[PDB]
Amino acid sequence: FPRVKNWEVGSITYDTLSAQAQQDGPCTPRRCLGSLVFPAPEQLLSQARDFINQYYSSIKRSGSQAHEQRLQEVEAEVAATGTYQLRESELVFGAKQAWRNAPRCVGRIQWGKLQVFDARDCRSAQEMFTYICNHIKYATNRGNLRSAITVFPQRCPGRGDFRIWNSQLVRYAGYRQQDGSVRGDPANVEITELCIQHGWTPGNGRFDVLPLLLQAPDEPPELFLLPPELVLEVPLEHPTLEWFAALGLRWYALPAVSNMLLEIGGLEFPAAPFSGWYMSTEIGTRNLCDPHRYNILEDVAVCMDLDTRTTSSLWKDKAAVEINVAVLHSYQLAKVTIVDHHAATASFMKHLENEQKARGGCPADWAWIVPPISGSLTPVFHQEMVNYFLSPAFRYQPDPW
Amino acid sequence: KFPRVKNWEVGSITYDTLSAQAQQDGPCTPRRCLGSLVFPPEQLLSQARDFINQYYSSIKRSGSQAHEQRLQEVEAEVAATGTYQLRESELVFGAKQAWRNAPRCVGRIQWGKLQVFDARDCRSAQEMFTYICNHIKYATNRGNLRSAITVFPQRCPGRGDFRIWNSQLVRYAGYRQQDGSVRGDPANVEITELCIQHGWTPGNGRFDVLPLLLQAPDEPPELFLLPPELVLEVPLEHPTLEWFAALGLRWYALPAVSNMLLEIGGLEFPAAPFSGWYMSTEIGTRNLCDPHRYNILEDVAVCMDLDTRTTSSLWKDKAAVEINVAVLHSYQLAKVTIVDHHAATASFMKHLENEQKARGGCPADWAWIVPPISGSLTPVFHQEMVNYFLSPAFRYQPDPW
Ligand code: HEM
Ligand code: HEM
Ligand SMILES: Nc1cccc(CCCCNCc2cccc(OCc3ccc4ccc(N)nc4c3)c2)n1
Ligand SMILES: Nc1cccc(CCCCNCc2cccc(OCc3ccc4ccc(N)nc4c3)c2)n1
Ligand SMILES: [Cl-]
Ligand SMILES: [Cl-]
Ligand SMILES: [Gd]
Ligand SMILES: [Gd]
Ligand SMILES: [Gd]
Ligand SMILES: [Zn+2]
Repeated sequence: FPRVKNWEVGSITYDTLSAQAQQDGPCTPRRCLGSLVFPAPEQLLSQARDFINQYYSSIKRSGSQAHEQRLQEVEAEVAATGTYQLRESELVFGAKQAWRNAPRCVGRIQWGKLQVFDARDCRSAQEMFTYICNHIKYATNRGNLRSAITVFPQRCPGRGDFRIWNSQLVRYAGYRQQDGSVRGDPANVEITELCIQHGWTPGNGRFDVLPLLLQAPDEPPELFLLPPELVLEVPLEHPTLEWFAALGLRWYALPAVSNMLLEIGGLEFPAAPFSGWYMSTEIGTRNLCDPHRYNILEDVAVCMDLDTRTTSSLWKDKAAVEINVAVLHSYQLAKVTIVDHHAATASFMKHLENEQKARGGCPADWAWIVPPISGSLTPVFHQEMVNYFLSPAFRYQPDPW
Repeated sequence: KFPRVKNWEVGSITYDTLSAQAQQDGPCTPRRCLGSLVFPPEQLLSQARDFINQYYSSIKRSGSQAHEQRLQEVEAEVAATGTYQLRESELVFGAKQAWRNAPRCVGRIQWGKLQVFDARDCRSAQEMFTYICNHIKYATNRGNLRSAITVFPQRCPGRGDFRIWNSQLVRYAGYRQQDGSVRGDPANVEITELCIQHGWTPGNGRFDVLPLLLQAPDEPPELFLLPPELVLEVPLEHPTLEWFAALGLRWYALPAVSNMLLEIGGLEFPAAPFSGWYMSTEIGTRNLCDPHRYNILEDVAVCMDLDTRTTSSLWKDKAAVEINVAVLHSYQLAKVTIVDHHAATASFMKHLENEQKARGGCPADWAWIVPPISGSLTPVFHQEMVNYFLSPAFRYQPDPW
């Protein structure tokens, strides 16, 4: 059992939960690949068995009446149909566990508070769009955001998958410019080109909300525009740099990842978008300051009258800090939920202690948990972590085009 | 079997073929990644043959003349004595490779410029002290720092080791109190207590340079006071915050690690202090601002009149950036070599590119290469890395008690 030290305090724990790691990661004794972004009924049966055991553990009913019945029921259904169906309560438990198990998520202190929308009856792309609009409306909640996931029908033989082609429900377009540059968000150039290819009339702003490409089984994707009043946005201003408003920057309230696969007990849900609320560094540091994103850092530093000709003035650090200040200030001003990296990392430390007592460990990806500014100022920097894969899980999947 | 390595800022892809050469096994398995953890008779000929092979290919002399000749004398030396002596060029070459191979060092663009002092004929704590004093004065060079390593005698059976008991050549004292808490450097507390326990006269202050505890083979260690004119220190002040200097903060010029074990061609040098020059975040961010180190972040924020009542004011980030500004400013004002984390990381990217051409890859520890402030503002944040152990190497080693 790996020993895990906290260097700020001297605390030591052992991660016995990693021993239960089923699926394997990319590291070996030869070489660590931890920093890489992207690392048969009988095997269906073992994953289902393990999940049913997890569920009956959670309802304090392991080895009971209901428990063995469900095990036999699932087996019989796998033998008879090649697959099986989750009960509603098992689905809710599985979606929360998938969040709880996600090693790159710093917000997991919230894992138990997740609104699960059961869309497993969804029949079409048009119904899919309706469900998604209701997810966005519920989750946004006029700025008082609520964690939620909508679960569309599982993958099954004989039918194609439900897929949301967009990587998030709200994304800004990225238009390859006249002179080779990108207007808008360069992360979204491909999906922008897919929307235009599918009949979307593009805009030419920097913050144009993209339409949804929604794929029903064995159907080409269909284009659906989000009603503007559903997509809550926050104009960015700075509490003391009044010229900051003139940059014309905005961001959207609702982070809703829509391209990941949800796995529960061997069943796969290729379409199960989930949403929380932002941590300010995601917007202020990554989305706005990455050289390959909006890349505003030099423009801000220049307007701040910093000396950008030498790196040792720390003009980059100073401009990034104020961009994060602006993000927090603007979201608070707009009354839209947001958490800063200090509050977020501190609550993740409480999560780790909770999980050590609950399960004997917690899978965590240090490189993703530690925030992208002010790393060692947060408590998670000084916390060793063990990364491993537990199921139920959220997993990357290939793009459907 | 050749790990694909992507840079996410630029889109570029490489393959680490060097990873195939990994000798010692890391802590990672396919079921769990332990990359974030700080600390995870004729087999001598195997690592000796291998090292001699490296040396001769590096001078473009594989399979010719002195190579086979030198292959035989090491064979003869081990058959006749159970070990062997390195030629001076090999000791030099091996020292540079251990540096080049250190996966946690962001300064390795400098690896080819290293001054190697050969103390293999050393034999007494008094003899070491003069060596360590040559080094320090050579390395410091009146503030124009030069990289350097002194190699004390290798380890042999039947005889105790040369060991430097301090973790660095320069360390500030840490004194416990009538109430537990520490005046000075909390990280050194323990060696401070050993130094006193061997007859040192403890000062009272927050920046008392500790004496050296030098251990000759099979002897208790002797205390050695360093000449105060030999230990170059930098009083910390801030370009525009005139009160910063009044906080009385200082740091020393020479970072010289003195507790690691140099391994070359199966040979083990438990006393081999190496020194470079500081990256400003090592002092400004970790040494001064870690909660378990000098922990000055709050004192600076009070002086800056910052709103320390709410985390979302980012007062910690603001205070931290100014402390790093102070470090860079003070070191430059004193003309003591220092490198900021932007310059340092940009040079490492250049090092990765060189190493890709030269050896086909580079073992790199993402968690230690990315700086502790402004992580994603530096290019190494967006660079995938492969971590693995190559030899020659610097390795951690137990404390000699
Ligand atoms: C409630 C507030 C939440 C916060 C503050 C939060 C925060 C974060 C952050 C900062 C990341 C890293 C993103 C990046 O750097 O690219 C992340 C990743 C992730 N989060 Fe959370 N999250 C929240 C809610 C949720 C919910 C509700 C779910 C699912 C039910 C979830 C699942 C995940 C997953 C799967 C990842 C990994 C994404 C990837 O690998 O690309 N999070 N989260
Ligand atoms: C010349 C300028 C140099 C710079 C700017 C530099 C910078 C750094 C930094 C920032 C670290 C991270 C340590 C930490 O975060 O506590 C590090 C680690 C390390 N450096 Fe370098 N270094 C330099 C020279 C050298 C030299 C000359 C050697 C050996 C010959 C060396 C070998 C190492 C090793 C082995 C580590 C890992 C130490 C550990 O794990 O504690 N470095 N360096
Ligand atoms: N509030 C909330 C609530 C719910 C969910 C989320 C997460 C938003 C997730 C968006 N997923 C974007 C993404 C995916 C893959 C790679 C990305 O960038 C590449 C990259 C390269 C190197 C890295 C090194 C360290 C590190 N930590 N990240 C890296 C990312 C972005 N947020
Ligand atoms: N200029 C230069 C030049 C040459 C050499 C150096 C290195 C200075 C070494 C001082 N240090 C050594 C050390 C050893 C072990 C632990 C340490 O700290 C604890 C800790 C815990 C978690 C971490 C997670 C990530 C990360 N990056 N570091 C961590 C450090 C320090 N410097
Ligand atoms: Cl985002
Ligand atoms: Cl240091
Ligand atoms: Gd102003
Ligand atoms: Gd402008
Ligand atoms: Gd004042
Ligand atoms: Zn690993």
